[PDB]
Amino acid sequence: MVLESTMVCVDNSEYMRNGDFLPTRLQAQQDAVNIVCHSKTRSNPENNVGLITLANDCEVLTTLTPDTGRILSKLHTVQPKGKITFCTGIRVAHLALKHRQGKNHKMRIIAFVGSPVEDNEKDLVKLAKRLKKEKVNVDIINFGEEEVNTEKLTAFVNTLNGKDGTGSHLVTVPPGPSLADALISSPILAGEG
Amino acid sequence: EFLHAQEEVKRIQSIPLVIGQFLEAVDQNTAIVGSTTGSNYYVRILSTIDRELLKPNASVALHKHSNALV
Amino acid sequence: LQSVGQIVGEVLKQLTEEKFIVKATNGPRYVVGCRRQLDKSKLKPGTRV
Amino acid sequence: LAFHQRISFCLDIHNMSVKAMRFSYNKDLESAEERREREQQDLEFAKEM
Amino acid sequence: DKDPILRRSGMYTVAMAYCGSGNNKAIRRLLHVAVSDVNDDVRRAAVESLGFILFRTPEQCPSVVSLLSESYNPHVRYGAAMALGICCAGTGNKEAINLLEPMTNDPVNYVRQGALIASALIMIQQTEITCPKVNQFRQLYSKVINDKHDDVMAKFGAILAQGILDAGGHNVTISLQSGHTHMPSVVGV
Amino acid sequence: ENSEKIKVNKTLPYLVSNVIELLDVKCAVIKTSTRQTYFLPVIGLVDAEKLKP
Amino acid sequence: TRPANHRQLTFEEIAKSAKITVNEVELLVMKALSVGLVKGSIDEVDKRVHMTWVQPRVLDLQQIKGMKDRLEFWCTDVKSMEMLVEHQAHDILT
Amino acid sequence: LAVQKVVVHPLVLLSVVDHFNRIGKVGNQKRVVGVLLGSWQKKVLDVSNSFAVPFDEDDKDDSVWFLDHDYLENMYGMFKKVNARERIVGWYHTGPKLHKNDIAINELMKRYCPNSVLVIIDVKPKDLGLPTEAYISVESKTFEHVTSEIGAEEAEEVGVEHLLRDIKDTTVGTLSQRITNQVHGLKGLNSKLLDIRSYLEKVATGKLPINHQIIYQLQDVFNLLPDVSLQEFVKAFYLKTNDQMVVVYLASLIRSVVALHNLINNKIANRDAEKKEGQEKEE
Amino acid sequence: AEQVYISSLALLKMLKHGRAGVPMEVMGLMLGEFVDDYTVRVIDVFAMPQSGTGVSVEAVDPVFQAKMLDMLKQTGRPEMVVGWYHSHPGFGCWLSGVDINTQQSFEALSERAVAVVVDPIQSVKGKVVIDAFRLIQALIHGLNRHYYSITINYRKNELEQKMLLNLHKKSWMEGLTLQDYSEHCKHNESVVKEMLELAKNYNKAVEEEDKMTPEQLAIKNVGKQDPKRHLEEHVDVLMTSNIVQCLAAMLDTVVFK
Repeated sequence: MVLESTMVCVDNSEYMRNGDFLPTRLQAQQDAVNIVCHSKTRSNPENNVGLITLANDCEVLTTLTPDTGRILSKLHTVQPKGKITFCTGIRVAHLALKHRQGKNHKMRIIAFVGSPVEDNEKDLVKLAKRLKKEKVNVDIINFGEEEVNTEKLTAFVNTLNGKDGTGSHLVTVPPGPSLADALISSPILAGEG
Repeated sequence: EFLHAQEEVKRIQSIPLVIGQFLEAVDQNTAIVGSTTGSNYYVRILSTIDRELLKPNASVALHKHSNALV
Repeated sequence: LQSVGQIVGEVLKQLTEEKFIVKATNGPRYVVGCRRQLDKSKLKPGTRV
Repeated sequence: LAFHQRISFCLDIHNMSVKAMRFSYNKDLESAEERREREQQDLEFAKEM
Repeated sequence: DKDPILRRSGMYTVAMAYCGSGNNKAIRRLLHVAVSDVNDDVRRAAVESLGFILFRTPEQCPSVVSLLSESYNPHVRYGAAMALGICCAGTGNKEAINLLEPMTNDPVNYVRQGALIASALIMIQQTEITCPKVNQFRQLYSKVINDKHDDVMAKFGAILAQGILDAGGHNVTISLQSGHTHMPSVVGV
Repeated sequence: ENSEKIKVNKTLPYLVSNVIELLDVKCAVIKTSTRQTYFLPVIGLVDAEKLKP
Repeated sequence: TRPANHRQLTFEEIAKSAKITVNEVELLVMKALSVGLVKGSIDEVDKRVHMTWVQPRVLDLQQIKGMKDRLEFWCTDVKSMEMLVEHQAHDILT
Repeated sequence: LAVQKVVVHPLVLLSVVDHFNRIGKVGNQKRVVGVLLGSWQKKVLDVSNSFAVPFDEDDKDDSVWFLDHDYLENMYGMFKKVNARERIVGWYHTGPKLHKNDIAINELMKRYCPNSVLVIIDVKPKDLGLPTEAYISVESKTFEHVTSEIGAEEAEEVGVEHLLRDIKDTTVGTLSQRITNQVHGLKGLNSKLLDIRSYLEKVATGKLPINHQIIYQLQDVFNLLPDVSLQEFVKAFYLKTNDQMVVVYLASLIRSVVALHNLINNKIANRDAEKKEGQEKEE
Repeated sequence: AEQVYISSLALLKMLKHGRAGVPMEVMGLMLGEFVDDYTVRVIDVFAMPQSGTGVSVEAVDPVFQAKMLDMLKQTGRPEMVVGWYHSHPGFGCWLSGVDINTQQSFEALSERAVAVVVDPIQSVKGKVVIDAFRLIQALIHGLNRHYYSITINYRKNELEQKMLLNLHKKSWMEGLTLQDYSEHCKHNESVVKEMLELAKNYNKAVEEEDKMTPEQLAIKNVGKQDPKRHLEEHVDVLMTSNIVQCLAAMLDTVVFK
């Protein structure tokens, strides 16, 4: 299936600080990641993903790899109540994918929305542009307040997207459990990958 | 170049040589030293050998097979 | 098997930090240097090496 | 000044003597062919051995 | 040019440009070039190409190379052989010749090999007590040609320089701007 | 195992050497029948016990 | 202000400048030193104060100008000096 | 802990260069980055080895950046397996001068080393020598500038000499060298003075903020200015120069004697020579 | 006619690793490209870890190797393994038979792979000793029998050199620096004094040797220290050292003001 590089964007943030379904959102993020990434490395071996933190101190929380070293890396915490670096984080995740290893790997990004999502539409779409320019696959994990939607995230997946999975596919996470069951639907996983 | 040939020959000195004591010098650019191995030969002295410093029996640096006074 | 003997000697003295005057424990004297992590400080007169 | 003037004198006396002194100048050629051959022969012998 | 190659051909270029008539400055440049180049072959070359712009006067060429005759370097001493061997190829001057005979003993066979050649390039038709030296020179080859301890550098030129003297049933000569130039004469060189 | 061992061991030339110090810092020096001391850091084929001066 | 090469004072000058009767003047100077403000010495016999150097504070725009002009002068020295030392000794260069 | 003089081997230079032209990184809008291994322990820093680090800047005017930590901790120990004695010290960017995220990322390297240093290799060389410049970060937290050198270890002595041979200086002696080093210094001076000059202009124009900390130091430069063809100095120099004359009046002089003696010897060789030659001309 | 071109960074990394390993014949690998049948270019090198034993076939570490390979891929240094360096410190440049077998293990990988022997210790400051060649002093080992020599050159850049020039340069604040005077005076007072005692020596050698030859001469001067090279050499220090110090001041006084 997949030969492309991915990035995992985790907000550990006003949502992740706060359990959206067992045990915390931030924790709910975790095994969902491995779940995802497993299927990602099951999509193909060599399928690579990044992991990065934005908030008031955006940074990679592990990068490049293809196996457990992420699951290793992700193992430790983050600032739990933190804030949006998304744009920056994404813009990092973009540059991340600019160095993605052994290319012919397309660019992909997977993004947890644990933040109220402060950004501007043009910047957002400049990203979306830059992505589509860079030709990044972009799928987002969002359970926001309300959710984060009727917003950038909604325009964005559209704005990135000429072709779906060559650019963007969205899922905005709903309240309750069954994440792996939920997202089994969304083209965060399966479908076009 | 004059500085080259002088420096290039530096290899002659090397590092793992066989110390010898100075004995006598037949004349210009020559002498008989002692080998710690017991040999005692007529050997050749490198133009560099800041001679003046060649009493009557010096502990001396010996090339091995070129076997001459370093 | 490939592994191999190692000459023995006492340091007669230390000419330079790396330059050494050592009389082969099995014969005559030689000008030789050190290795690296051997401890140029430890190498001392009459030290069997 | 007196010192300066003097130095120029010693120099000149050293320059003129280096340009004049500098003049049986011939009969030059170290190395050799006969000996070289001998050396070669020796080397060959060694190789054979 | 950084690269010898361009510098290298430069002399040859300078030759084919200024070959025959000496352009001093050219020569002057060629000299200083050979003087000023690290790479020896270039110098060697540069020395070689001299005898082209130095063709028309083989005269001083021995006196000319009489410097480069005597030099630390073989290539220099190598490039010597040709140009002079070239300048007098169609000409005389055992004087010029005899300068090279020491070079024929320069330890590098490749040197003498050149010297071997250089001589014969001159020596055709000139032989036999007209030039007594040819006997040795010939025999020298044979000597070398006999010698196992002389290289296939050495014997190479020797056999060739022999064959040189004997080219065209030994009855033929070597001529170039001896009167007007002919480039084809040059070319083989 | 057998192969190289025969080549190295098969060498019937044997220069007997009287052991001296059996340093266990697996090291051990020996003086040859040629009266030559060589510190071998690989006692090689020969158990410690086998070892002693 | 009394600079560059012109820093010296009588005791009278400081007296009138500070409106301090001149006995203290040397107490004032000595204390000016012990706080690090001034460096320098006192010669009583002749009642002078040679002030090696004075702590610098700050300035505005205009005061910079003098600085650029001063630098220009001490640039001219070099250019001239450096450019004037090559001629005699052109035979030494590498 | 606190260190003063920084030493650098030429292999980090050539290495970093080959990183530059290896990776085709434009010298206009882009730089090269790698890390540095050596000895940080004592109060100097001996740099020896280096290796290239893949990293990205954020478009123009980078707000963020990326450096691969996994690449580091994967390579590092793969160097440890070679020479264990070379410890990870700090990083370098070949970009002319410093930048913005520099001070940010040094803080990053404090994870993989202790003190952490940053030097800048000049890949253009179009300026004068010392293409390197050495920096650390102290509190605030800016980069202190440090002195550097190019210190050839034996191996690099051998290497640089075999190569640069075809470019080195051929004049040795001592006089030519010194008198050269000077003029080289004079050129240096004139440069620094420019710098301060037109800057202060930018102070009066280039929206000069203030920097009351620089101006203080300029003043202190003036206050340190030796004046004064004073009756004091005029004597000092004078009394000193004469001492130099006495030494010179001896060296030059006696030296001349040595040439003279040598000349005499030559005349001896000639005289004896013509005697024997003219002798032989008989038969 | 066949040749290799060894880039500068390669050669310096080479000599460094070699000189660092004394005296256990290290080893590493060579990265480059084969231009034609007449050329091999080596642009890069990386170092291979040590082992309880000297260089040999298994000394090559596959894990390490590829682990380095990809790592370099990320940096765009992609290039074949064209040869393998090595060092024979003190023993000159040649292949032992054990060197040979390994060289074969690099033949079956690529038929044009070469062996490079470096010799750290002897390698003088002048012409660095280096040797590259491949199979079929050194003649004892069959230089031409089992194997055969090749030739070497160095790919260069006008800048590379320019960095290296500053190698034996000075500092910045240098040129204007005036060594401690008082201390200097000792050199002239102490140096001149030491010469004084020599002055008489030169006198005695002229009044003596004045009536001899060169063979008799070697007996005199191989023994002791003629005062000739002492006065001339000694004057060297006073001359230039004094001139630099005199000159330095002349500039500081006028310039610095």
